[PDB]
Amino acid sequence: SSFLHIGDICSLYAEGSTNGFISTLGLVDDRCVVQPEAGDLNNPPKKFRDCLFKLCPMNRYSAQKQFWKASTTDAVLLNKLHHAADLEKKQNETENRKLLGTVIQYGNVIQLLHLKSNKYLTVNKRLPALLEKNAMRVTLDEAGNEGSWFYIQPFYKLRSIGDSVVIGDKVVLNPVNAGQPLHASSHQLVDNGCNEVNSVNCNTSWKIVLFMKWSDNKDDILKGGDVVRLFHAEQEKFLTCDEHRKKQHVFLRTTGRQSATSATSSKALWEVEVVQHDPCRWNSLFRFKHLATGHYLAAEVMVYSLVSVPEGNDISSIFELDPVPRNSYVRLRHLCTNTWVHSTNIPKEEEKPVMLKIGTSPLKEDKEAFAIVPVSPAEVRDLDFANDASKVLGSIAGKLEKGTITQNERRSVTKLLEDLVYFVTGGTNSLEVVFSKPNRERQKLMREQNILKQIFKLLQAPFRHICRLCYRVLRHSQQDYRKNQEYIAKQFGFMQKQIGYDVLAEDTITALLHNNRKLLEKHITAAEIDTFVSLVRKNREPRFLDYLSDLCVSMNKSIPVTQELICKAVLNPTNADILIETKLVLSRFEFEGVSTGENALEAGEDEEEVWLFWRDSNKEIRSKSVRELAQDAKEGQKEDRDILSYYRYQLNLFARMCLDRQYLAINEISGQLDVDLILRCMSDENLPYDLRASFCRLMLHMHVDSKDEIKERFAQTMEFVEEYLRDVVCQRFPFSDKEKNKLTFEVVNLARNLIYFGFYNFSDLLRLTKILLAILDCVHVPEKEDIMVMDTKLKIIEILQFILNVRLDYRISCLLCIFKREFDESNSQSSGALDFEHIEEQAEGIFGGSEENTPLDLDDHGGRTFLRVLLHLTMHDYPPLVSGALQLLFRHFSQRQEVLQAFKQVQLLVTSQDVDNYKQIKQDLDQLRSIVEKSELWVYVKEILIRLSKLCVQESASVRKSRKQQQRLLRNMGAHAVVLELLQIPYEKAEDTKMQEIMRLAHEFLQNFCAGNQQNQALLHKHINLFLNPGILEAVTMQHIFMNNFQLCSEINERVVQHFVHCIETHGRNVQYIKFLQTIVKAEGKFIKKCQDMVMAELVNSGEDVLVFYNDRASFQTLIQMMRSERDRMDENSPLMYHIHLVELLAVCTEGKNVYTEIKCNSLLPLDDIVRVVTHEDCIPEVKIAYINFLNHCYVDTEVEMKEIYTSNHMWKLFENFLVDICRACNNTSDRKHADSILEKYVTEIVMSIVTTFFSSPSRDYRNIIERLQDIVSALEDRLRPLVQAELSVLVDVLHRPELLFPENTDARRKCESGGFICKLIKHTKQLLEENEEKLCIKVLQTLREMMTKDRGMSLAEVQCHLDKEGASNLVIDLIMNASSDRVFHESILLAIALLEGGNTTIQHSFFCRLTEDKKSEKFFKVFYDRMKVAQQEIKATVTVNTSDLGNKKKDDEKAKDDLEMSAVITIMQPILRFLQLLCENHNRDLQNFLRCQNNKTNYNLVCETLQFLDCICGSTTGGLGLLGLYINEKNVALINQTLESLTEYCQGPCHENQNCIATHESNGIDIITALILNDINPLGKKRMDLVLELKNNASKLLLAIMESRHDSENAERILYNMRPKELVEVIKKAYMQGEVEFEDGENGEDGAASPRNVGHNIYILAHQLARHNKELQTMLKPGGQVDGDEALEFYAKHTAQIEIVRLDRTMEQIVFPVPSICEF
Ligand SMILES: O=P(O)(O)O[C@@H]1[C@H](O)[C@H](O)[C@@H](OP(=O)(O)O)[C@H](OP(=O)(O)O)[C@H]1O
Repeated sequence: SSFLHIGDICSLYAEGSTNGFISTLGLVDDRCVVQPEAGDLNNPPKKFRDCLFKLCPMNRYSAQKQFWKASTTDAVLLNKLHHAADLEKKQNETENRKLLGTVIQYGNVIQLLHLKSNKYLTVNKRLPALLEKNAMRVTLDEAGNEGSWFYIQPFYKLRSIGDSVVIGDKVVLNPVNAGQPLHASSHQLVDNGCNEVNSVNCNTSWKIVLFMKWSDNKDDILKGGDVVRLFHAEQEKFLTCDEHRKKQHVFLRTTGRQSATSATSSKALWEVEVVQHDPCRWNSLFRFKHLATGHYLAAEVMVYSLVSVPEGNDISSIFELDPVPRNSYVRLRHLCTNTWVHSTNIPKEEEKPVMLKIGTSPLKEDKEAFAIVPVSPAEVRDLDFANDASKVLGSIAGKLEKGTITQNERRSVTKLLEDLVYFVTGGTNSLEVVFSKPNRERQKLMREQNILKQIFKLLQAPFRHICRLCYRVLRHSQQDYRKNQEYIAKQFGFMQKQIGYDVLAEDTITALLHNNRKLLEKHITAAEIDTFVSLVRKNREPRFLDYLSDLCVSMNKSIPVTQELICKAVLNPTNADILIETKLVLSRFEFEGVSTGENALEAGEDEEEVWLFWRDSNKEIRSKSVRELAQDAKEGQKEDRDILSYYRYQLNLFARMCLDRQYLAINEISGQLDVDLILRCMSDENLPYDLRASFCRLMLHMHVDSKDEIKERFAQTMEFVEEYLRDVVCQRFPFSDKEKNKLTFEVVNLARNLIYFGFYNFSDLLRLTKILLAILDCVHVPEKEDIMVMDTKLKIIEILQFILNVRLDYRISCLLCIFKREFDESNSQSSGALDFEHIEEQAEGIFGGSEENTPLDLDDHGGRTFLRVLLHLTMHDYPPLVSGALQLLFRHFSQRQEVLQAFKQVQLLVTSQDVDNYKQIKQDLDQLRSIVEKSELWVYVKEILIRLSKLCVQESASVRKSRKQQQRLLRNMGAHAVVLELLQIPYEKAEDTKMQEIMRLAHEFLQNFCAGNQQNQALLHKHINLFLNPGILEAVTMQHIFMNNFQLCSEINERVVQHFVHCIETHGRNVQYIKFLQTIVKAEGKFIKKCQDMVMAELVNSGEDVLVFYNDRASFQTLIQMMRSERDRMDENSPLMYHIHLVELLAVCTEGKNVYTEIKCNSLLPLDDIVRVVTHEDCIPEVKIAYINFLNHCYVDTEVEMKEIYTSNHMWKLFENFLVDICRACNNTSDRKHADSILEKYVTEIVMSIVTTFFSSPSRDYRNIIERLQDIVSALEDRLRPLVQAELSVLVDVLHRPELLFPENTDARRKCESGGFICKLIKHTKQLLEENEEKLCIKVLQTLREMMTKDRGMSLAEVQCHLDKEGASNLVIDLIMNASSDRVFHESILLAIALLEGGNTTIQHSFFCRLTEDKKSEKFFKVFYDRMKVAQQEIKATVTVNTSDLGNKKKDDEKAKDDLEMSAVITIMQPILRFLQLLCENHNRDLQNFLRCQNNKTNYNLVCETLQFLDCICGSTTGGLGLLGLYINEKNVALINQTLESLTEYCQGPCHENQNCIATHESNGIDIITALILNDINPLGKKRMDLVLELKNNASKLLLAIMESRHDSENAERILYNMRPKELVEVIKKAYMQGEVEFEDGENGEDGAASPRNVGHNIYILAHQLARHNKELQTMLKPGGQVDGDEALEFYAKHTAQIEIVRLDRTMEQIVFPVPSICEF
């Protein structure tokens, strides 16, 4: 019949004197029970997921119960023991898998696993039970033990031992050794109707109720009870059920992350109800229970909308799935209602909301697919184990709140309070802890499952282990977790009082201090004072006092501090002596120098207390430098001495990072520095890991080659250094080097810092470097060893910091001017005009940096407004001291009550290097989003909204990459949501008003049109509108309101934009723009008419932005018939210089009326209206309303037939399109343009384009100057000459391995060779920094020179050697980064990789070989490159193809005036292009094997984009090619041919599906391909000579590759493209006659054969088409026969053509028949 098996999943129903299913009290409490009234057989229980067990085989518990005697002092023997405990724990797994399915026999020895708990049921032999006294305690242990073994032996003798166990059977589970058999009790429990199961001989029998067979393949199958989220495929939004308005509602949630599948919220899951008959285990339906609350899903009252239902039994809650597999992405439908869910966009009371509202729909959409994402059971158990907590505190906090709690409770809750600290740290902290590292997912759970709510709700009203036992948990939960932190500082109005309650509560604050910061200080104020008065009174050793001290950090701290000094000067007494003054202290230090106790013990307290707080003073002195007098440091001890000279330096010269000079100068030298820069750089900058840096050291060891009164302290210094050296003769830096290093540490910063504040411009502070070289070098130079390395580690930042500093900018200043020796003219050894007087004025500016506001005497008067010199030389080439200008800058961030700000400040506004400076400007960026948040809280003392603005624009007029850098997820939606939060209500009347500019400088999306403002939907998604109807509103901000709208929602790419240019204002808008806005503007400014005509432009412009996007799936049909009729109304205006930017914007708005309108017209007179308008114009030169009015006459003259429907006649429109086109020299004699060839030209190929349409109709300055020149001549000469030598040395590295072999001859087996591949693994790790910069780029250089060894001087074993030694796999893993970084080098980056690989495809394969392996890790990254062309593609074609298509001069030939400087611009344009191109070349040079070409089962792998892209420049070119200029344009040709060879290496495999898919997916590209060659070049010349040899050698090879096969389908699509027989025979008689008739070509040209191995490739292609068909027999007759002289020069082919195929044994598995091989003498 039907048995049980290992891996079946069932439930047990007791039937002794008590009946029931066994079950747990949760994941907190580990007790077993049977709640008898919860459920019987007929009426299954409610929460039956807690009464399922899996039959597990018998577990091996030998070496784990031995490792369970952690009696052992040895470490290596506990490691053996546990290793065993582990290996057994597993060997268990393995065997038990094997025992899966196996029929249990009675008296087999089976354990019974608790699923929801996952714990094993266990008898604990050696105990009493809790509720029954004699019975052994039965509990749920996680891992199991021998007392988890239970003979499944029979109860009633209906079956016996041996017999297989049937489903249902009643048995005695009898512990194997743990004694008495299982027995469900008769005693209920204290807190719950539930009985405690215990091990006692009793007459209890167990009914074996099977749940889910062992046939539960998972994770493989969604089977009932699985837990999954239901992602939205389109809305990239999980499905989520919460309360809004105390009301349970379901919703997709909007996430602010940058990865929609990480916005995981416990509130976002669902449990699967594969409906059955009996409650038991792809075609039936399924029900969904909201995991969190317990309710089920249903769509009730679009006909239906998903929302929550409280019991899962009614038939609404019943759904079905549509394409069962895990992680399936299904389309579901509602059963009781037959509707296919469907998402809306309507959300409520909030500002920028998230809970999106969901219905269903009788119509099967396609995009509405849900990913059946499966969730971690462990995750699962997390939520469970947390709920548990929530309720435990639910009872206890509800039970110690209105009274007392028992002693049993405390014991458990504290326990808990323990267990938590345990979970939330991912199992690290606990107690004598060791580490404490937080866990993000579980913290989050704390918040969203209202654990937190409970705790607080628990404290509220002995505590020694509650709070700040609690406050330790919290100290935890907030850690590093910003989101949570914004709680632990505020949480906290308590936790300061509670921060008193615990000597254990200081920790709270301190964690704070470190991570937490800014908001703490606030609530304390002088509260602190009580605590420190208190603490200084109560913390004697002041330890708590002290941790209060090291709590000091950040600038804002110093104040309360000093006041304390006051009370602390109050506190000064100490009853003890610290004295001598030289004498008795040096004694107290000998006395402490004895290791003594008591006395010598106590001492330490003070020292500590001092060093920390003292340093607590930052760059704060005076009151510290006052506080710091005698600068004594003989017994310097631990940097006391040091921190003291440190404050004593805060008292003298703030080193302002001089950096005096500028100009091309700098760069040359950096080159000189060479790699070491790098070396040092990477070591410190990177080699966070000591090693790497260590290396750059190997680099070093190789290298080898109040000024006075401060000095004094110094001398003391250079000694302690030299000292720190001989100690460096001390190699062992063991432990000593805590001390000594520590000491050194401050020192060095210091000393570093030292050199810095006291360097001087002569050989000397320099020679002090020499002794440094010795220092650095003499500076020599796992498990516990990491903690320790810490030191050597800081020992780096500085050693390099140090090393760097000097090394860096210090290194090399003199050489600069020193070579002052003279040039051309007459000797002059150093033996922007007066740059010294605006940098000595600018020193008056450093000087300026110094000051403060209390010097009432010097503050306003003397300094005054230097800005003028600034304003005067804003125009002048930035000086080097502009960062130092910025110095001046930084300060002002403090405030601005005074008004004088603006003046000096505006000098800063005065600048002429926005791009370069602005990138620097972002620095405030956070500070700034303040200044626009503050500057915006008082705008729509004045200089922070205006200077916050000027900042805005100088950025806003900046690089696309600039536009990109706004990245205002942190925080646009808040400079908008907040900037609006006050600026929407607030609008300024004309003419001064400012909300439209700081908002407006932002949307410069390439200065029009509607592209690159994707960010706008969400930010603009989430807002409060502007005003309407009765009444009126405030000027400026409205106008502002309309256009900005356009800019947010003008994306031509998303259908929102129609509903957008419609949502809110819509068609209705038109009406209110008939009257009453003049009234508002009248009232609105003295120049009211200015506000009312800007309203006319706004009201005219709804076409313009994303106008392609406005129309769309259905925009125009809605406004069909109303809006044009409505438009005549505003047909008349005047005085419009402004309003004629509203007739040029009412000539681009008026341009947006009739383009996309093919079939919605039934109205009149529009034409006459426009025409009269263009005639009635006055004012500015026509050129613009003749390009707005000429642009009109073309857009109107093309359509031909639709406009003639539009009116009786357009006869005034060709004497106006022929007066607008005939014209004069401006229209009289302005004489202002000099690219005529380009004008008349783009005009005449635009007039050739127009022709086509019609048929488809329906003393000192000399110093500055001679300097500039010798700089140019020198620069050219020099710069040009040296870099090659530097590239050769850069090549020196490439030796690489052998290099480590020579000199570093590395004995006892050291690792000289193979220095590349690890430096490698290294740098790959290195890009984790957002900025890789020239470091990266310089690498790039050294690789293409790795190509240099074989060229720049075996290569493929170097290509294949890196290959070998960490090769290919890395770089690949890498290039992905080139999105953000490398963007401007990733191009460079690409070229370099490709060279060293190519021609050595073998090593490459090794590459791939490796690569595929990451099948998943591999397949996603795919879609990329694709969209980088693709992306590069559609648009890229557009940009320069069409302006180029109007080509030059399209006016006949026998002041060439060919537009000047064309080549530089196309290079620029073809920058991003060029990226894409070099791409092509690489793509070609790796191809080889088929699976390679096969584009492994990637995520988005459609070669299609290439065709599109190819197709893209092709785009419009069905006939003999008329892009011409674009076709006759150069950069195009290289890009292509490479595409033809890469593409050519793809269909070269001749994949039947390859050749078949292409043309299809391009469904055009192909055809074009065909069309060019039968009009192969009209423009002859060098330019045309290359258009032929490409046009036919690439076409030849490519054509060939696509067609080297047999089917029938893949031939037709290309043929129909050509009048092929005639296009190919008169192109083979016009290329073979054009190419044949000359015969002066170069001979034996390995190189080119063009019109004949081509024209012959014609004859070859034709030859290859004759396999089947009848049409091809047709075009086939002519070579096939003929005496004709053209069929006899064609005969001159067929015989002088090979015209014969080569024999094929067949490659791969005996398959394809044949293909020709040239041999046509
Ligand atoms: O940038 P940070 O400081 O890492 O902070 C995260 C950022 O705000 C994410 O947008 C947010 O996800 P959502 O937008 O989906 O909330 C995430 O929340 P989470 O931690 O709750 O996922 C934050 O932790």
